[PDB]
Amino acid sequence: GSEEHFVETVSLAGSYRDWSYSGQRTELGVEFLKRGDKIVYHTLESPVEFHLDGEVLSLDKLKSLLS
Repeated sequence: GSEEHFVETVSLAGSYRDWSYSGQRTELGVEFLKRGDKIVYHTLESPVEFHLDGEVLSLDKLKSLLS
């Protein structure tokens, strides 16, 4: 799955652009990309809804936003 493969790829780097991977499941998804105060989440199930701060993002947006 496209979105799933994004989770997958960042795991292999442990990071993306300037951010850091995580992987701590919580109530609110699993902790994704951390950078400073910004914690992206992703859903366990599909389609993988990426979130940040409270904005559910989309896959193409997310990359652009992680810049």
